[PDB]
Amino acid sequence: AAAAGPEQVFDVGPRYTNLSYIGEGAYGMVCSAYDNLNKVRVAIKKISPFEHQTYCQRTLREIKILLRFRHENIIGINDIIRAPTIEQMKDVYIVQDLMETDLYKLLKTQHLSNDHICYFLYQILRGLKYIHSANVLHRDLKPSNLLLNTTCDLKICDFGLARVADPDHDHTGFLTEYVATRWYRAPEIMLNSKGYTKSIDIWSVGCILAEMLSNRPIFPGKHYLDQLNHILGILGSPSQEDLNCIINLKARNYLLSLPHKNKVPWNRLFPNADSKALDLLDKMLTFNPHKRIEVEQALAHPYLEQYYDPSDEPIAEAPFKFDMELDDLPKEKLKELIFEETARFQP
Repeated sequence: AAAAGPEQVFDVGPRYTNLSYIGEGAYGMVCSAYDNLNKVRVAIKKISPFEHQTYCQRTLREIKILLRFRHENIIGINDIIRAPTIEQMKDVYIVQDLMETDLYKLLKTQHLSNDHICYFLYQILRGLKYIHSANVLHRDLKPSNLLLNTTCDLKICDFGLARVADPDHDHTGFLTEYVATRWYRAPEIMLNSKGYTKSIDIWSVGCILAEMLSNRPIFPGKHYLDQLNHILGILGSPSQEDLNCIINLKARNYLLSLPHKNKVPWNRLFPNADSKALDLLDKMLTFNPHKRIEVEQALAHPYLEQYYDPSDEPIAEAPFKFDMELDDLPKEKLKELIFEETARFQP
């Protein structure tokens, strides 16, 4: 009579009973379980990250942010289970609210009414307003990072690529490599941006809105440059004014080498869509990042007027800041920090 386990080792102690296997995404296994102290069901992710410094970094980054954020539309951490000492710590179990599906799975099977689209978009932007008010960027918004329950409450998860906004350090070269999901990448990422400003998240929300309207990705590039050619195929060739903002010579001259394309109007792509939804889509999917709509303006758009209420759309109490920088640290110091962050949940 000892440690529990389906398929392998999943020891989660006095509190959590009645496990059932759910899947294995990026790094570690997921299971449901019965929280005895609160008498609800919950999700538990086993993370085993100490053997690769990249997983350690995403794990700490995420733990710090989620512990400080407190918002209805952002996933919480209810509990963290690890060994009592640093030498015995090989795994970490993260306990979160159980959510029945996500938007990726939902869009594979269901078509959405206009009321569902409106309300889902509202909740995304309400969550995003809070994230942006703390000066944080998500950077990997996509349908599988939007979790849903059976009553249609929406929560944003997966802050593994999140960063503090830093517009003064956004510029980079043409064709610089990028880690986030290709189909939801803003055009400036392939041209001149590292993705350190708020406008990259708004682009991704734009993509998600199009996907909710039609059940398929709007810019399904097969590789790094094909992504850019999908975008230009719909939005058309950028104007002189927009081109003059791109100082980077290699990017500008690539863009000048392409044949002229006219904008495809949105109502040709989405003939059943509400007219106000297409007007918002258009302001989100703007080629120039500086003319792209901000989160507060999107919330105040007519499409969302039955929900918009700024007194019920909280902002963070203070801006978020990493004291010390996680990109320049070895896997042994990271382990020790994960240990320290997770101390408050120890009996």
